[PDB]
Amino acid sequence: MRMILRKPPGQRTVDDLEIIYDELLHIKALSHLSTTVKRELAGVLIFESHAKGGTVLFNQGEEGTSWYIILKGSVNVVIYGKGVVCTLHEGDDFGKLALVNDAPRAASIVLREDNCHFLRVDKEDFNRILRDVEANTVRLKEHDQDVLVLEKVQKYTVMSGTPEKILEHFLETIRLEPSLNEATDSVLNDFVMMHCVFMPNTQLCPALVAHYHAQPSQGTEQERMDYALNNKRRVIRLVLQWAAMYGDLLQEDDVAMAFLEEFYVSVSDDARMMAAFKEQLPELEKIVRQPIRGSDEVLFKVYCIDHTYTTIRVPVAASVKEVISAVADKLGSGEGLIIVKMNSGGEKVVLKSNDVSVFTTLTINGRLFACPREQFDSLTPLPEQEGPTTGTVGTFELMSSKDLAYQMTTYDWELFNCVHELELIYHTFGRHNFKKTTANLDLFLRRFNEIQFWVVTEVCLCSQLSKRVQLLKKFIKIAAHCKEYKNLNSFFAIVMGLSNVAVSRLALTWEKLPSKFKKFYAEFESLMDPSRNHRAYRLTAAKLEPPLIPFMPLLIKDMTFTHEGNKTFIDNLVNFEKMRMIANTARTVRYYRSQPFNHQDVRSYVRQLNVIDNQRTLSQMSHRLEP
Amino acid sequence: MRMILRKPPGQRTVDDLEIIYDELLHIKALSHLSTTVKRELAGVLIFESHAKGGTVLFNQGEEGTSWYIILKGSVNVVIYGKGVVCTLHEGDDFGKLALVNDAPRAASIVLREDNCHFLRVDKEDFNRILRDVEANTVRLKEHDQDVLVLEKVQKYTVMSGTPEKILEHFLETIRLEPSLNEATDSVLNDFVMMHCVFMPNTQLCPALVAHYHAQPSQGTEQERMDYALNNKRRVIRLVLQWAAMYGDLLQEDDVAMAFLEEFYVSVSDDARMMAAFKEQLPELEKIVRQPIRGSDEVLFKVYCIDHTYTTIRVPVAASVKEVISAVADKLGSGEGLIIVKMNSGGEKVVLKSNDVSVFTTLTINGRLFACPREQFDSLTPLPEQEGPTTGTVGTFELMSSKDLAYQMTTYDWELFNCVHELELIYHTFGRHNFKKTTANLDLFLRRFNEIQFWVVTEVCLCSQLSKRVQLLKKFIKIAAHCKEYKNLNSFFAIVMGLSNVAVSRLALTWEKLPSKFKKFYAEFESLMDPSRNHRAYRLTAAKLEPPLIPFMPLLIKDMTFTHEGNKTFIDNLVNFEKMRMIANTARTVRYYRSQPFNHQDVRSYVRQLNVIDNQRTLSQMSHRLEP
Amino acid sequence: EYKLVVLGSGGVGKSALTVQFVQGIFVEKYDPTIEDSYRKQVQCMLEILDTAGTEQFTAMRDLYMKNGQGFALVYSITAQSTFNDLQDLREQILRVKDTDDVPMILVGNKCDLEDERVVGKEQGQNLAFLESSAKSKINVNEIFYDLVRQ
Amino acid sequence: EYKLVVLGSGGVGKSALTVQFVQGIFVEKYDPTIEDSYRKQVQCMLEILDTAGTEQFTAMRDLYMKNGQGFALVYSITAQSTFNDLQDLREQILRVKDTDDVPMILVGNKCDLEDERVVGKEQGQNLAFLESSAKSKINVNEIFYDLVRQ
Ligand SMILES: Nc1ncnc2c1ncn2[C@@H]1O[C@@H]2CO[P@](O)(=S)O[C@H]2[C@H]1O
Ligand SMILES: Nc1ncnc2c1ncn2[C@@H]1O[C@@H]2CO[P@](O)(=S)O[C@H]2[C@H]1O
Ligand SMILES: Nc1ncnc2c1ncn2[C@@H]1O[C@@H]2CO[P@](O)(=S)O[C@H]2[C@H]1O
Ligand SMILES: Nc1ncnc2c1ncn2[C@@H]1O[C@@H]2CO[P@](O)(=S)O[C@H]2[C@H]1O
Repeated sequence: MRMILRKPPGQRTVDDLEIIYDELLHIKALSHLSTTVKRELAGVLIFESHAKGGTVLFNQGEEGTSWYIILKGSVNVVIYGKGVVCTLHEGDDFGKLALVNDAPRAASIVLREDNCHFLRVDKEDFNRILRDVEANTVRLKEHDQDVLVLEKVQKYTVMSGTPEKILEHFLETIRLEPSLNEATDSVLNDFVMMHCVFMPNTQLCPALVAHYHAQPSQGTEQERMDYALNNKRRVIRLVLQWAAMYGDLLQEDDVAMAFLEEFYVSVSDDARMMAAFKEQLPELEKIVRQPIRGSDEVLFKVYCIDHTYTTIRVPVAASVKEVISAVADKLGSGEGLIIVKMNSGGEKVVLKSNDVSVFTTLTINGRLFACPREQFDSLTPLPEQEGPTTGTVGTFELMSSKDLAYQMTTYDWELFNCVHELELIYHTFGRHNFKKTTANLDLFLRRFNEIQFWVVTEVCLCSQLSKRVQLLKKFIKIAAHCKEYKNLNSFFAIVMGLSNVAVSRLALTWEKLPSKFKKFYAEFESLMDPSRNHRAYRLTAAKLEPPLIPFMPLLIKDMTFTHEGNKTFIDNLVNFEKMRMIANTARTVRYYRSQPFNHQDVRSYVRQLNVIDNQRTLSQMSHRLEP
Repeated sequence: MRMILRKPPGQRTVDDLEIIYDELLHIKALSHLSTTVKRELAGVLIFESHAKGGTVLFNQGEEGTSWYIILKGSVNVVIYGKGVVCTLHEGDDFGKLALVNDAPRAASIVLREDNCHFLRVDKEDFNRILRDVEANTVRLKEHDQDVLVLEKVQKYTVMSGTPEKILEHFLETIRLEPSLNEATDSVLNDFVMMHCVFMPNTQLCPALVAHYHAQPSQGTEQERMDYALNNKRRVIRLVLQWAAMYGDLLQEDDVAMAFLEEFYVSVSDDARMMAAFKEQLPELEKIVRQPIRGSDEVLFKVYCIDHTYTTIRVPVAASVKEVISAVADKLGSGEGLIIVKMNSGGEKVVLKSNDVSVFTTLTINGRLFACPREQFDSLTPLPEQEGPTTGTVGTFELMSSKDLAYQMTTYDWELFNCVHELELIYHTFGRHNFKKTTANLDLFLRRFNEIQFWVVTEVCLCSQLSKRVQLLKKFIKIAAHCKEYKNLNSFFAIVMGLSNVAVSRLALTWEKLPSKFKKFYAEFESLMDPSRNHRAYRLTAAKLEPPLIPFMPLLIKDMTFTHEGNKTFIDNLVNFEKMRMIANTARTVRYYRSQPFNHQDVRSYVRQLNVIDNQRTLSQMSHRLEP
Repeated sequence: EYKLVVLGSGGVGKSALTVQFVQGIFVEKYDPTIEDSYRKQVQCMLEILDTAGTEQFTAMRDLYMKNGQGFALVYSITAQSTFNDLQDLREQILRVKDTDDVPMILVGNKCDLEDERVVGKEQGQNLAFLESSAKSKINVNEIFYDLVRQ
Repeated sequence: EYKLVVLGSGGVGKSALTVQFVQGIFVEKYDPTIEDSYRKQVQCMLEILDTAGTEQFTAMRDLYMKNGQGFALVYSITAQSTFNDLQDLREQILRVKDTDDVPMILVGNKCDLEDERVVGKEQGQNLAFLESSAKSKINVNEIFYDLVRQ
């Protein structure tokens, strides 16, 4: 029987095969496989015996050439820097992951006892017989806990794991061959982008240093030297991707800046002494509207109930507690201030001490008040919040629809390119969790409302019915030119301004509009149909090519529901399936911005809008234009 | 936790779900399922407890509404007429087969001990979550042996089993609803056709009587009455299909005739007393060239070395031993006769005592000799075996190509319709295993050679080169008309006669043939290309519609390789996958014959061919026509 | 074809209610980017138009009010402010589609956590009423059932 | 593209050799009705044209002889008769394609069962030679390897 199972596959007789198959039926690791599959395996499965404990089946770093089932005895799973991470016993199988992913072995397998017996299936046989059938989740284990869960979604991809095991996984599977540059970077991108949620720099940077200096615990001197050299090239590659993701954001992180400076010293010393890193060392040497930074300082007015104010000077990323303390420095108080945002319509929100970088989250005409709690209900808005009382039609009427739309789109591109991809993550998971600003995202989001309220403001301040018909016409044209420049954000902002209750009320104005522009507008409006998850908008944006500005409210909605719809941790493990979903949404933005976009009076106008954002005021004005 | 698992699916909270999932990971029956699948099951799996041993989960015959996993305790699998067939323990699952096949439960499940706990998944949930993922072979067991193995090939179909368990399976799953007549019959057909190989009538008939009289061991009086009534309707249905498959062949089987006569008495008595079987009873009452039968008697000449002969009178299905004994009766001998077939070319084959119905397996001009073994090498053929020495061109030249082909096809249809489907099975698995004749198949197969040698004979007996060109032409036309009548068998027979070495030799005749008919023939010849498993022939026959006569040598080849390529038994179980493969080939024939096919001198000629089948003789004749 | 709208301030539990109704949290991954993300068959096909995440874009809620046939006004019974935020949304509904009556329900979400409770059943009752919990899956389906009935 | 032909009397083991080479008995089910039933890649694509089952149809063997480029003449070393049946097939090969030389091998099949043996290695050797076993899978691939070499 062992004789039979020792015979080369091609030397097994029909009755050998039959006898083998009947025995395969008593093996629990094959129990979920079909009859068809098990008779194929009868001709291909190898019996392997080894006498001595401490015998090595395979080593970490090697190519995956076999899948094994333990028949008798036990084995240690051994990992450089951790020793024996677990032990497998009679009935367990191992070695499938490397085979299927065409990845290096992530562990050595060492016989734990004398006289162990194995069933082994080699690679080409595994791939023809078992690849889409041996579909068990891969569950890597350390000290009797799951540490990495991978599944077929064709390779096994990471579904969940610990931060450390996920890092170890993404490090090891880096391919250094130049022909694979883009593929390797793509694979690393989810980790490099999303680690801030589950493995912040305080933990990641020491982990990277530890990995950089890792040494194998097995092999000849040359083998050990080569392993550790490629390990270091892999760590360097990851650091390069990590550094590139942050760009200028690294200055906000002292830990990360200190790590990278010291890492550069390590690599240049090692490059010299080991004569290595010829390509990677110069890459690393490089690294060692303009965007607002969290450490930039703001001069900000904070109001009292009597409408006097204090001017504070604090970092953009200051918390509400830091704002309160700065205000108290200047008012010389110990009388329990709260910070309240106040809208032009008198709507008030108390901020939490916890809230960070609140300055850019005010509405268009919002202000910040500091007051004792007893004053909350008596606060009243400032005249400056209430917006203009005279139109600007006389200015922009004399500007071409095309020039306006173009200058709008140019300014919109400066604002959109100022937003770092990481701000989308910080905004979604909550700013206080990172103590980072999303100032650039905040100001770009506010632009949508500014444009929208610009439309409503100018229509509602236009007393003459005739000129008001010409306004409606001109905005419809401005929108059409925005959509032509692929600025879908500012296009929907104008269309939605036109849809505002205060503007749609004006039958005498709409009735009088040439039905050419009535049809243009009715179509724009249908593009906003929320039906079947904004299918009309979705397909529209889908047809377009890279240099485009998407409909930003729907992007924020997508991100919100990705975060709320999905748990960050599953059984105390990072839910990496969620991480990829978030990272995909942010790479959509990267794609929109992957190609560049190709009259000082028009420029100045478009960039200095003054707007009414008090809906009550606008409706009152509307009602007296057309009762 | 039990509380949690007792809560209706829709009442489970997000943390209930998380807690449930972590526990699902400790359950071995779910171990081959994805993470995705197990979190879906977290919201759907029911915990079920029962206190008392002897509690019934479900009964045999009931609809499959749930799949179960045992968490604690054990259950008995109970079958009417067999008691407890096996016991399932902690970690085993059951109930999947009925659920997936939409079939009745084949067993009752009864708690074996006090306080058993189960995880249960109900049908609509099982089908949306687990149907194409819970793909484990179904292995039904009795006294610790597999008895039925079913797999997804979408339902689980029978792959292997014992004869009794296969019968039990096909009986139970009969659907009696008239709208399902054709579907029900189709499902039964493999068993009904192939049982002769694994469950002959000697075993099947008593099994059917036992099943007819089976009574349930559970239920109220009405439930028991209804179960046993439908059981009887199911047995009757199977008997009707079994009886129809045999038709007139039943007369050859005394056991089977006696069974059916007594079964008719049982059913008519029961019909009266139970007021049942109103439709089925009259159907059964009906049942209670012409084909040759195994019990028909032949007058057959058996030759001595001196070319005298004995005429014996024996059944068509007589064995060689019975032939020898009949010859010894008439020659008054005790001198150790052997039976040898002798061909016209002097080629000799000793027959085995075992061989049955050998008369129709002689070559066209073969004879049977009886002799002591010492005479074997000295036997010489009879003048009557050597065939005609003068042509018949003067007769059939005066017959239309169309009339000949039509009369050929008519005779071929009589011969082909004489072949019972079961003869194809007997011929494949070996006649002695059944002691049945394949006389009709034998004579139909010999017709292929007769037509072929007719061509060669007439060409080779035609001395005048000019008339021989006209012969070649006329056969090419006869073939074309055969192929038009969808008689592909006789078409290839003529084409292959024309390809015979003795005919293809005749360059002066072929050279002289109008290139119109040279092209016709070259095309016929390409249709015979063996390339890619006779693709040219295969696709040709595939396009044609029912009333057709296939190329019979390729049908026999297919059957041969199905039998030799595949084991009849796998782990001492019937290999039912092989059974279906054979049965498919025979239903192909049934399909070819499913529609009917739509000049006494031409008729007489076509049906009384005299032929040379001695290839040496034919080549000698050829060489003297054209040196 | 139906179109129900979820309204209320941030941090109330609108998105949780929406996902817990249309699919379920944790039993399945939730992809908000596909044609069927907010559609559920219930015998009626409902789309849930939810303002979670887009509260700062007032044009978004107006667009949904225009398309919405039923309305859920959700507050957190752990928050004062959110309850008081409710009068105005009710009013804005009547303005966008130019009507008199619109089917709607008042929802006191987060009812499971009562050691953090500051609003009472009474206040919401004074103010269709339901005390629900998206996470504890109390009254999730009921919310959207009532609105098809209205 | 190659085309090898298997010849010999019935009960010799031609069909077993053919299946054991192209796929294998019992490891996989054998379907003789598909385009690839007798084709195997070996770097060459072989079709095996086997006379098993059709020995009574002499036109079938002639058709295959016409298309065949290599030839296996198989006997059973448990049978006298089958060995003696071999001279004629060799001769018929030279006649159908009109030639002088054709690549071929002589095969003594069933070599594993020697308590039933009646033909010796010597007789076959006197008569390319191989003593094989289809069931014991001795020399199955070798047979068809030799013929591509010839
Ligand atoms: N094939 C193998 N791979 C890795 N370590 C091995 C091994 N065989 C033996 N060992 C030893 O086992 C030790 C376990 O702890 P380490 O610090 S990883 O160092 C390891 C080696 O010294
Ligand atoms: N924590 C862990 N890390 C790596 N491999 C592990 C592990 N726990 C178990 N293994 C098994 O050890 C095997 C080492 O080679 P692989 O092809 S990566 O497949 C691995 C798993 O089957
Ligand atoms: N649910 C159930 N189905 C079938 N038999 C049952 C049963 N519960 C108890 N039994 C009894 O168990 C007995 C086992 O042997 P039997 O001849 S099948 O008769 C059976 C019944 O008397
Ligand atoms: N010999 C056997 N016959 C029938 N059912 C059996 C069996 N051995 C085990 N079972 C199990 O008992 C269950 C009875 O209901 P099923 O849906 S047919 O599925 C069956 C199998 O899971």
